[PDB]
Amino acid sequence: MIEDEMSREQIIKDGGNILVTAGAGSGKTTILVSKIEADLKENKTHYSIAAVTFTNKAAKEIEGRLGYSSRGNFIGTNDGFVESEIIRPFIKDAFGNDYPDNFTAEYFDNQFASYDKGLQVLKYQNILGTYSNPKKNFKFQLALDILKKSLVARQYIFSKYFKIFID
Amino acid sequence: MKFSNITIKNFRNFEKVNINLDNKNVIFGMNDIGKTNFLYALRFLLDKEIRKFGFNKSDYHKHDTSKKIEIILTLDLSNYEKDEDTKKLISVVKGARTSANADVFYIALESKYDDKELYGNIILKWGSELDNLIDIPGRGNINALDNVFKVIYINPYSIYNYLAKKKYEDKIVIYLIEEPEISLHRSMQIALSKQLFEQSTYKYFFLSTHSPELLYEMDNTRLIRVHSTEKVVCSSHMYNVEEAYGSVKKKLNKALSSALFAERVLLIEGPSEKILFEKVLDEVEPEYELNGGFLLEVGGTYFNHYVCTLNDLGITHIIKTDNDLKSKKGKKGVYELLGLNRCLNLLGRENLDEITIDIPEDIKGKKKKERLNERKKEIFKQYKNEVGEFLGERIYLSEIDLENDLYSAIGESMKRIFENEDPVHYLQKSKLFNMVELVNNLSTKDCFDVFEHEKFACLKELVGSDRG
Amino acid sequence: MKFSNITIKNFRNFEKVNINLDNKNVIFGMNDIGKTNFLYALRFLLDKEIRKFGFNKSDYHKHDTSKKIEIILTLDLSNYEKDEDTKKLISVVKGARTSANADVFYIALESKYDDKELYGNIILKWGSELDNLIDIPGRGNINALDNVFKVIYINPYSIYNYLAKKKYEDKIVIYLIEEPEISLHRSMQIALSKQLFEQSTYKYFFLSTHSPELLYEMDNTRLIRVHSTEKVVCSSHMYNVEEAYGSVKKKLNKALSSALFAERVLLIEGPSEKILFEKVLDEVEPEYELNGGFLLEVGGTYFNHYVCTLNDLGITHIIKTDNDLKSKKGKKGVYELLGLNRCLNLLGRENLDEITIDIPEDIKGKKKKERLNERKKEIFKQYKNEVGEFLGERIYLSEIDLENDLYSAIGESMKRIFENEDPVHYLQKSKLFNMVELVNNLSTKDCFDVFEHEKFACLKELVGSDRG
Amino acid sequence: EVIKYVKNDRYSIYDLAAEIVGNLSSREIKEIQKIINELLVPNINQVLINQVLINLFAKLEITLDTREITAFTEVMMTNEFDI
Repeated sequence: MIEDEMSREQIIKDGGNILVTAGAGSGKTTILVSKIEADLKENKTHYSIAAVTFTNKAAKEIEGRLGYSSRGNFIGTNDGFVESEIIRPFIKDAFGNDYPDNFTAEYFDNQFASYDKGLQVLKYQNILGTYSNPKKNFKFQLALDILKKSLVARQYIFSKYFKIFID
Repeated sequence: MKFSNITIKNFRNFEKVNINLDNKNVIFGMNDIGKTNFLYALRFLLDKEIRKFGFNKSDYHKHDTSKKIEIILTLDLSNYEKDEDTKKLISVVKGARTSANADVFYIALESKYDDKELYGNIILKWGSELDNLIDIPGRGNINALDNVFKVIYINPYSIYNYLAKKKYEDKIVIYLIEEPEISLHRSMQIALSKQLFEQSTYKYFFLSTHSPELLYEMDNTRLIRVHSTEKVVCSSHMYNVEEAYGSVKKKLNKALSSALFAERVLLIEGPSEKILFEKVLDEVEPEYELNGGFLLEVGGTYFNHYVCTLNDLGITHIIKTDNDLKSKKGKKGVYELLGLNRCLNLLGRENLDEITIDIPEDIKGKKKKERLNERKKEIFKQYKNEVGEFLGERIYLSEIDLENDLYSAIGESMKRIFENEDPVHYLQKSKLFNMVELVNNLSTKDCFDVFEHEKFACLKELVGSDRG
Repeated sequence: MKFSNITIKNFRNFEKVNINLDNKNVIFGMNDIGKTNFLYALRFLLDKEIRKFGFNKSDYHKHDTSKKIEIILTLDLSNYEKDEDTKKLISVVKGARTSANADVFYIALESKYDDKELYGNIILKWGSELDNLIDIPGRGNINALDNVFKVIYINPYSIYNYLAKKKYEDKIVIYLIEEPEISLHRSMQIALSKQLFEQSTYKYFFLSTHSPELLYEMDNTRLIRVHSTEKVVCSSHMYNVEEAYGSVKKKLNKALSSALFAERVLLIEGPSEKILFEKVLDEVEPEYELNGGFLLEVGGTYFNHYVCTLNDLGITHIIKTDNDLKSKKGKKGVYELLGLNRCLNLLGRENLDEITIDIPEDIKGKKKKERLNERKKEIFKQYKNEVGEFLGERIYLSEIDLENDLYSAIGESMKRIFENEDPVHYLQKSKLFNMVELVNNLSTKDCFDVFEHEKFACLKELVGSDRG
Repeated sequence: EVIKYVKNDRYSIYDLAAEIVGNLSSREIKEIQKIINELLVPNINQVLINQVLINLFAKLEITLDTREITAFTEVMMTNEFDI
């Protein structure tokens, strides 16, 4: 019984926004895949979920504990989520057709530090990189600008995803 | 949320057919090959199990083999903020749309023959623009349209109710019911019509029928009619019953259901007209229902529903009526031109003003009749040009009544078999029994004088023989 | 020349059924298993290709296997000196007859299970006596009955016309047409009905239908109806139209064809009664045609054809009418009781004497109406016991008319929505438009007062719910 | 091709795209579509010179003009050469 089982019984049967302040390790993947399995079991609609991490080793571990599904769930890192769900399908709609679709993410030689020259690089030579300062994100700023600028990105990202799991 | 139209640009017998659609579509007509090819075109567009076999040489028109097969379907995609299947399409379509065309979506199918391996490949495209349609992505044997749609083909009912109740919440379900009246008693066809048109389980379907009893509760439905010609020409009408005509909707549908499967429909008011016209057509043209003729009962519903339904589907409508006057409620001496307003309504005009006639009390048993008939005579005289405009259409308005025009065709025969000074006065006392007594005693060559008269050209247009 | 009856003493679902036959037999009903088993019993009796397989365990009732299957068919054999098929039977039957029974022939089939080889053997006998039937002789795989009869089974028309014209002069040809209306447009069903019932190529047939349009020219036919119960009970009527009812035969058949596929038929006169009754039944019992109810239009044909047709087949018939008076031709002041004679005719009585009423000239616009109404009142008063005898049947006779009985059920509602001193007088001026105006303004709970009233028990018998 | 796309009303942008040098131009035809959609204003006085100038800067094959820009100008002068 005790704290483990009563916290599991509370957290599994919730339906709202949840904030979990855990300890060091001890199987965060276990509670994550248990809540994901419970949410996918209780849902019979067409909506899917999105699990977000940093290292894709955790992503293959999550889908290994999960199994196989064709509902359309997204398991991976947040860079891949922003790239494949917000930036790539709607870059031609949010900022005009003259901005290009097919592009390569490379953050190994890039150290530019402005938004203006950043989307100049994305328009002219179609490379998306990173900011110079470590505490920034050009990709997430561009995703926020796409979401605020494009209607159909809001329609897609509301009509597909039901819950978003942040770790 | 709602389908818009389908354009078939090459198929087994379609040259270039653009059929407007809706939810709850019902197709009917004379040739069954065109209807089953319409349903097979829908199956080739939306069903995976039929699309995987591809096209043969016989799926092209005239086996011509050098023409591209194109089938395009349009959706509305506009009614958002309340609808669930809109999200069901948007979540899978992903970034194939533009924010300028937030509404209106296109799904298309293309095919071109190979002529070396003898195989017609089927390529599916989608997009919100008429051009620049991109291919539908898919990994193996399936694509995204298989994740969107679920097609149920029913060919020989309550199980699908609870099946859609607890399952198929993931996908938009489209029914294709092909001839459900085969080996069904007519009470079951009426129940099936009630289930199809009132219950909300059947949201999108494409029906094909040969029975009038399975269209008895038609509302918010798209009526689609294929013609009797060899080349497929298709007509379409958006049928819904107005709320003012809601108390008598059942008896409107019970007549229009039999009227839809005809080719020349003549609209009459009472059953005495029915008795006289079947007696005449028994001797003159004994087969007329074989050739597509039909006699329709209206009985006081302004002709506006029936003519608007029959004109859009390409069915010729002939109207014969009389200009009677109706007394207003609680007011003596004022009358309404009922027949003239009824004929002027469907061309589209304003209703005529209320006409008063000064009639003293005295006696009103018999003299009031001709006191109204000469008023009808001068009313018919003053509107001669509108009567000619009616005769430009198939509207035939009598001078006084049917029986007065019957006396002007045969008078001596009716005088002989009635034995009265005025046989018309004996005809309008008991309209049911005296007409039966007339047609029981009316011999041959009395019908032919009725047929070949100027006031009975409605029967000549119903028969439809082009002698001249 | 003519078939007499078939007795099925054991089959797949027949316990002991004795169906009277004729030439041109048409069977219909609710359960399809009984109709297809009737046609399969005829095929087992007369067709060689079905008889050669024998019976299985499932061809006995309840799979009981210990009961002998017996199927007997009777012929008339009397109409000689002019008929050709009589000689066609006599020449092959040879010395299986007696001179005492020169007419009436029997063909019988017997079967008993073996219970060791699991096979039911079929033995055929014939003879003119009920007992002492001898076996039909035959050399190899055939017998003499194969030389007599030729059976054509048609299951999904003009080819068989010239096929019977230049061939099949050797053998008596029997058709078994099973459901010919499947995937046929209704004009083709009307043409098929004309071919079946007027053209003399089809002499003997056994039809089974689910469509009213293929019985439109019914004459000299045997109507056979299977019931809706699980145990097969069968009703039979010899339908032919009398020569006096020959001018209006088409509109008689066009109503009786839809009336045959019902279970409770209510007979009314005019379309105003139709409008009022579907308006009431829309709110009270919204499904009635789904449960087997039907409203029939008569319109002045003495109720004698319809009741005699519906009573023999086991269909309940309810009649509601009024006692109106009809003026004679050329004689002032003499009247005929029309409704009373029409109700007294079908129980079987003499027509009542012509009743005269002394009415002075004066005015006849409005006082003549009430001057006929209290005479109708005293006529209804003096025949109270015959009215009770009518109520013993399903005949309901109004005191004056429908609208006067409607005013006695709801008066204040009609006074409110009509705005007149007498609403009944406004109702009988324009009977079509004013009834529509009534039912358009007649709300809910006005229908329930019509339903629960004593003069409207016909609707309660049409619904048929056994509350008491 | 550009005058046929401008003065007809319905001629497609890809029909004009099908002649520029080596073609295979995707995602960049809207860049010139904006410029020539700015040519759909009538403005008959002097805007054709600098609009065609920035068009030929966009589409290359530069300095093939001066006489040819006037030969192109005289077509739409009076708004129609042959109605």
